[PDB]
Amino acid sequence: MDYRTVFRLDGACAAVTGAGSGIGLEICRAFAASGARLILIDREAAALDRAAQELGAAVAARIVADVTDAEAMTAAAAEAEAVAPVSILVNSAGIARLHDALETDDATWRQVMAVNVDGMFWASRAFGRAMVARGAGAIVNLGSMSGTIVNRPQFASSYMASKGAVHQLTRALAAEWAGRGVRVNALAPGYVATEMTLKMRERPELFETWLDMTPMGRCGEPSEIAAAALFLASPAASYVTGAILAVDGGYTVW
Amino acid sequence: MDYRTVFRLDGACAAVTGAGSGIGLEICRAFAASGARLILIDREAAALDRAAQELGAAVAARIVADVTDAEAMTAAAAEAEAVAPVSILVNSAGIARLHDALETDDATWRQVMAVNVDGMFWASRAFGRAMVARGAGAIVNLGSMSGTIVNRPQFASSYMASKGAVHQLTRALAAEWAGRGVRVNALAPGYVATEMTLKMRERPELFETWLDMTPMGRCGEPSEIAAAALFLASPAASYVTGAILAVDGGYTVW
Amino acid sequence: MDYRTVFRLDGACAAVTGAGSGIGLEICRAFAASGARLILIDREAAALDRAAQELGAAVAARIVADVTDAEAMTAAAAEAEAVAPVSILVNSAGIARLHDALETDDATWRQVMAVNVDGMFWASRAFGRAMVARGAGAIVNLGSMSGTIVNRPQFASSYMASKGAVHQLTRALAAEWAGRGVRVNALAPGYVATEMTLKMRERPELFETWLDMTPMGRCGEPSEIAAAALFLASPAASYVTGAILAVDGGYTVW
Amino acid sequence: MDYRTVFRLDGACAAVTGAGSGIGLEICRAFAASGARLILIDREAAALDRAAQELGAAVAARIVADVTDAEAMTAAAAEAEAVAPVSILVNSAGIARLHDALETDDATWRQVMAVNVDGMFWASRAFGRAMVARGAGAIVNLGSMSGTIVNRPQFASSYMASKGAVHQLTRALAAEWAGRGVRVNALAPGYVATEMTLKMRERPELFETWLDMTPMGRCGEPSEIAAAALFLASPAASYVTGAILAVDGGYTVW
Ligand SMILES: NC(=O)c1ccc[n+]([C@@H]2O[C@H](COP(=O)([O-])OP(=O)(O)OC[C@H]3O[C@@H](n4cnc5c(N)ncnc54)[C@H](O)[C@@H]3O)[C@@H](O)[C@H]2O)c1
Ligand SMILES: NC(=O)c1ccc[n+]([C@@H]2O[C@H](COP(=O)([O-])OP(=O)(O)OC[C@H]3O[C@@H](n4cnc5c(N)ncnc54)[C@H](O)[C@@H]3O)[C@@H](O)[C@H]2O)c1
Ligand SMILES: NC(=O)c1ccc[n+]([C@@H]2O[C@H](COP(=O)([O-])OP(=O)(O)OC[C@H]3O[C@@H](n4cnc5c(N)ncnc54)[C@H](O)[C@@H]3O)[C@@H](O)[C@H]2O)c1
Ligand SMILES: NC(=O)c1ccc[n+]([C@@H]2O[C@H](COP(=O)([O-])OP(=O)(O)OC[C@H]3O[C@@H](n4cnc5c(N)ncnc54)[C@H](O)[C@@H]3O)[C@@H](O)[C@H]2O)c1
Ligand SMILES: [Mg+2]
Ligand SMILES: [Mg+2]
Repeated sequence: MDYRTVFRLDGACAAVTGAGSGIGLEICRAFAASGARLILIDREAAALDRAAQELGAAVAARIVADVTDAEAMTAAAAEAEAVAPVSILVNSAGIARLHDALETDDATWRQVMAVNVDGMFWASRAFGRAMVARGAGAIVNLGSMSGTIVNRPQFASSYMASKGAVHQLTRALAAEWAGRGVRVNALAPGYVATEMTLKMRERPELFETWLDMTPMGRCGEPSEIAAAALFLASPAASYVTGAILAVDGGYTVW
Repeated sequence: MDYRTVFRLDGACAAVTGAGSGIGLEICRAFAASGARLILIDREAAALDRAAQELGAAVAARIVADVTDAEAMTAAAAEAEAVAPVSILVNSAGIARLHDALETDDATWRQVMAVNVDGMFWASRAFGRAMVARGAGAIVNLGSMSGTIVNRPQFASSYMASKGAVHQLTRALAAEWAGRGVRVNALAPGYVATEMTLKMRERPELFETWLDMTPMGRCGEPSEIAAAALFLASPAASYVTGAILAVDGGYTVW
Repeated sequence: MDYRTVFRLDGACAAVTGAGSGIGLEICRAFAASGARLILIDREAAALDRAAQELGAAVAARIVADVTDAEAMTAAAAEAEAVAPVSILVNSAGIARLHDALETDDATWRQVMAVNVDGMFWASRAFGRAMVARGAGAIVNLGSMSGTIVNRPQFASSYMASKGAVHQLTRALAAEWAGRGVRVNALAPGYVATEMTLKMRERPELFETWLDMTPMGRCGEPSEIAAAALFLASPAASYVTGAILAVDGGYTVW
Repeated sequence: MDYRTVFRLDGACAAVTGAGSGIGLEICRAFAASGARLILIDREAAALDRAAQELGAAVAARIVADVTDAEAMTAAAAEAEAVAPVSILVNSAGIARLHDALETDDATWRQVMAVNVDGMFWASRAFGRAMVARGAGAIVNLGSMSGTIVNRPQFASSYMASKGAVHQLTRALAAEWAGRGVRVNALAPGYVATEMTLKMRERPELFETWLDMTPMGRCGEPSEIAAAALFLASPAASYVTGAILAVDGGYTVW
């Protein structure tokens, strides 16, 4: 094996949903440093305009699209594939909403499940079709430790349910496409210091518990999550499929 | 503890969704034999009437309702509570649809998720409200080995994803309601001989593999799932919450 | 199915290691109340003096033996079989030792693995032989949440390693004996109030953290564990083999 | 982050047990290519001859030792520390023996556990001591899919139990040493083409099942396991501790 290039993505084109912020943006930085071209996908146009400057020439296309709109995902894949064959997909678009179960508005349950699960399936179906047609591809889904355990003390049962579905969706597609050369894996991060968690990290009644139940005693930085996505997306992970990789500072060990 | 009676349900009233058929109907038989009175809930009115007739005096109410209708679930729990305090809920209503991921109509993905996950949350919120107000209750969710592994050879990614979300919804409500006396657990059955599976069991190209992949070499009967549901719904399981109990003939061992 | 007898053990003889204290003793009480006669196995004679005096006529034999002595297990099964066919085995003999990993003496590691893993294999091979020949049997092993997660704040790496081995021992024998009618399952309890934990529960610096990290906010009672073992040993669990059943007040859900 | 260098091991010294063959030897190749110096540890002096002549100046020391000999592992860590600080430990020494449970002699069970579990503890205690003192290190343990599921059709209950202990030993040391900067993770490979499996791969009555039950339809190459071990040993895995990373071609997805 050539280990000095096994983690690189030279020649590849990767689509990333949720590319305008947070983990998804950091994954774009990791993938551009590793030689990939990028299809940036996000619902928020101004975030894509910022990303595309921090990324420059690695950027092959910039597609404003809602992952919950199935037809917009199938259009996004066809737009991307006219630019370059897309061999990597990262599903990072996702949302998290706090709600107590007995006081849950129906729309909040529905929205969290639509972005985190349904939109991951529309994007994986859209982009996975040409990968299956080529007989090669790699998908990396953003699961969570919340697909394995339940967070404390805050409540958000739609988020835990949505991430249990992401982990099984990952595994389902891994099994169905394994014979067709497309690997599908998920990260299960612990708390990460981004745009999704900053409001809760400013309430000591949550944050002190979150650190106390992490053996490493800190949140992860986005780059620690992006380095693991780069491993799963690269040829170094060529025998890894259907895996749920904990990247959580030990949270799920206790 | 009086082991003589710890598995009984005398004086309890249990609500069962999916009570008209299959596992749900057999759990109603088991619960009535254990002393419970019953709230039967099912979308199919003839199957409900036929269950209500068979169960006789054990039936406290018969409610024709769709679990995907959150308003209908809230109304069903108000109707039930007017008859008797409901201290057990079994969410057995569920559907399975075969589909190849790249040939998936959108409506199939959506409706499997609506029944299997959203309906379970609507019903659990609706009936759990009075359990939490009373400081006591037990919920048994029908998960599946498909929430832990992926079936073979047939494809149904929406079913796998739905059952991952069932297992984590179970756990999320177990965590949220632990301190107010409501236990929430899931069964994860292997193949069971019900109407859900009958067409597929009639296809040797499926069924031979099913039996070859089960260490016990046979498909479970509904009574073998209902006995495990009775365990989890009874006081014998008073320290069991958030558990996913495999009842699969060993399928998930291999 | 007759649900009113499906959890009973009438006519059975159950061998229970660790019968002199704690969970094993309470399992003896539960199985006697369920119609079984008992083979009490413990290396503490004085504890078998007390347990036999309480259990009275349910006792078919009392055997002072060390489960780490393979030859004494093979002889114990032959001594039991001479009195009655043993159709249930409960492996509850076990020890826990607190130790810093880097300063562990070789003897502590070896002691804990010998009792908790090797002894469970020697007893299972010894008692399982005649079960396999009869085509019928049930074995219940005492795993732990410590086979799934790692306890805090106290360290006991040999205990965690031994309970990971218990869980996979259980599943290995469930797979190998499934076609010959012997089911093998494990309980994975959370903290239980027995002599194994009494002086640890008297150290606030441990006990406060144990309760804080259990969603139900209390230790389990030995009867709560014994009811779950009675489920697994009974015909109600006829479709359950290779399962690891958490009985932990929700500890592994967080 | 500089993703260009985050997978490198420049300046590091890694000790590898089982370096003489298979996965351990391929990990030494991958580690040498990534800038590390190596401490080769194996019981086989003729295998060490071959490995050392290939790896050349990458070798800081070669030590003929049995990992089951606790004193030899303590002496190896001292010998290695006198050459360079050891900041990475790979526990790859391991054995597999086929045995039916009821025909198992006691010495087979003991020695599989002694190499696979006890020797991993002795080696991690010995080498881990200097890492914890420095407040930095990474350990990668060779677990297996056999710590999660049970192989078929061949029986080897001691191997399954040993690998369950490996996964929980990994997690216990990750929790105990997380505050001291030492990460501890395990790989859980599917079948890999090495000398451990050569005889079984040459038996169609095993091998056809192994391929049939792997979604990828092939065994893994040692390099595919070494690249994963390099990920976990490197700073790219800086937020990964106590993880069990499946590298199994999808085996554990079904
Ligand atoms: N931050 C964490 O602690 C953490 C922990 C574990 C898992 N995760 C998961 O990682 C993923 C990314 O999290 P993040 O912290 O980067 O979040 P973020 O809020 O910083 O970024 C999410 C991005 O997704 C986009 N997005 C949201 N909904 C969309 C939609 N319907 N269509 C298209 N784009 C959409 C947003 O515009 C945004 O740019 C999510 O799935 C999240 O659940 C985050
Ligand atoms: N049969 C199996 O092999 C198996 C295995 C594992 C898990 N399960 C799960 O167990 C549960 C019961 O399965 P089963 O085999 O008894 O199925 P079944 O088809 O025999 O019974 C399902 C019942 O649910 C009712 N139902 C369906 N959708 C509904 C809705 N929207 N609102 C109200 N009622 C509705 C149906 O009318 C029917 O009476 C399901 O969640 C299923 O996924 C079944
Ligand atoms: N108490 C708990 O919190 C807890 C939690 C989870 C799992 N467990 C497990 O449950 C099992 C029973 O625990 P417990 O709380 O009843 O412990 P206990 O200490 O109260 O009882 C253990 C019994 O096993 C006997 N025993 C110990 N080593 C033996 C050997 N070598 N040979 C024969 N007999 C031996 C002891 O003499 C004693 O009577 C153990 O495997 C333990 O690890 C306990
Ligand atoms: N090959 C596979 O399919 C596979 C699959 C999953 C996990 N594993 C695990 O990966 C590890 C390496 O396996 P492999 O395929 O490279 O095996 P291998 O047999 O090719 O190499 C094992 C090496 O360990 C050495 N060794 C054995 N016992 C020892 C002892 N007591 N002290 C010192 N050295 C000793 C051997 O001499 C040999 O050089 C083992 O833990 C194995 O269980 C292997
Ligand atoms: Mg936990
Ligand atoms: Mg499997």
